[PDB]
Amino acid sequence: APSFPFSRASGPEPPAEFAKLRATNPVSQVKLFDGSLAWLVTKHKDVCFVATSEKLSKVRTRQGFPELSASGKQAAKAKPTFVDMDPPEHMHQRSMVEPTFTPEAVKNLQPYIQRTVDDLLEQMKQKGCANGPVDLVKEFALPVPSYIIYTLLGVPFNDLEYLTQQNAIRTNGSSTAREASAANQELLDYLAILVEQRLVEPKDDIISKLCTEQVKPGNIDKSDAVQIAFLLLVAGNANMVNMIALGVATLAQHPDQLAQLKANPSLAPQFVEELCRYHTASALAIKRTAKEDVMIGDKLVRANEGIIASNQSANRDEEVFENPDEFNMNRKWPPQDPLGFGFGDHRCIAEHLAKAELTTVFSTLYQKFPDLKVAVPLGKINYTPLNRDVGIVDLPVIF
Ligand code: HEM
Repeated sequence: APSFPFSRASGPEPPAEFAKLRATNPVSQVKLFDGSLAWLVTKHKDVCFVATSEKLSKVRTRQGFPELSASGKQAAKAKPTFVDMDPPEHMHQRSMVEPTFTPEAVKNLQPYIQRTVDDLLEQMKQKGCANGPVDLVKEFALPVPSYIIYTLLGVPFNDLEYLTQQNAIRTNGSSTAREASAANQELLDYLAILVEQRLVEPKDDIISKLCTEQVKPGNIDKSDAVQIAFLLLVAGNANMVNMIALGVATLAQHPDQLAQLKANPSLAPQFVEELCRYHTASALAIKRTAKEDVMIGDKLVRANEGIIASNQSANRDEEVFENPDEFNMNRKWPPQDPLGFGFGDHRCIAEHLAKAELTTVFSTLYQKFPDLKVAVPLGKINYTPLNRDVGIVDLPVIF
């Protein structure tokens, strides 16, 4: 059994193993860092099955849960939030914060999302690039999602820049372990003060709704409100930054699709759909243990065995998406959902928000900067390390 996680074939590519597995051994065992085995599921139909089967559990205290690193094993000891819950606990807690993220709520947030993108783009223009390239990640891909989720949580405008930097430090490849852990606990300490403040005087933000609707009636405690707020911050922010940067690189890589998007910004939603299929920035979250025996394809997954369902692989499944390794914004979509945001009851709470942020970015960026260019050769883009989820660390641009 091969070691898992697998490394990407190159900067912008999935691991090479998945295509071969889909063709010749779609449900197979892999070896995790601790020597334990897990079942790896690679076909779209089977990933959806894993995502939805009530015979499977997300609870990390079940033996056989496929932790992929030493750090994950240690994080499993903590009081879980809804990301690691099964029904009925899962929706009992998730429903406390889903209102801000519904399709209708996100449609009403569109003018705010647009303003945030417009202001950061105008910022960038004022900075200018007269003295040379600027980093699109630091100047734009990082602050767009950061400012939005912090604002929705309740952070005031003057604190956004500092906290945006600190949250980046938590996941920056270059941070030492100490630096990332200090940033982590710093964010937590900050959120704990906001919860104290919003309990005494609520405002129009997610933390206030938690305080008023859940903490004060005793449904959860202050510490739970902090952890829920924290989960909303850290679960998706790095994914958003990576998807923005990857989208700019992808357009540069396929000039006539960029030309189409510039000529017709109304194409941004379909560009974003293709982007979230082709670049599956979160490929390791659909994990389970079997509560009881379950058959998947030609395999028996026994009780207390772990399962990893690769949505990245599913998004390249030739049986579902014709010419899956082709980036095509004009893709003819099948009835089966792309799985960039997962599937089933745990499907990304923020899927609609994330797509709206991305659509806003890709319908505005090249109207603002029609001559935006990556300022290094595309082959020299600094991607995340190959043993991680796909992403971009920094992206020099001119405009
Ligand atoms: C493009 C950006 C994003 C991508 C690709 C992404 C992807 C995902 C995926 C693959 C999952 C796993 C879903 C499953 O278990 O089937 C997930 C879960 C989740 N995401 Fe996102 N996400 C993004 C942005 C966000 C944002 C902006 C937030 C918060 C504001 C967020 C919050 C969450 C939460 C809380 C979960 C756990 C849901 C649950 O288990 O019930 N995500 N996301």
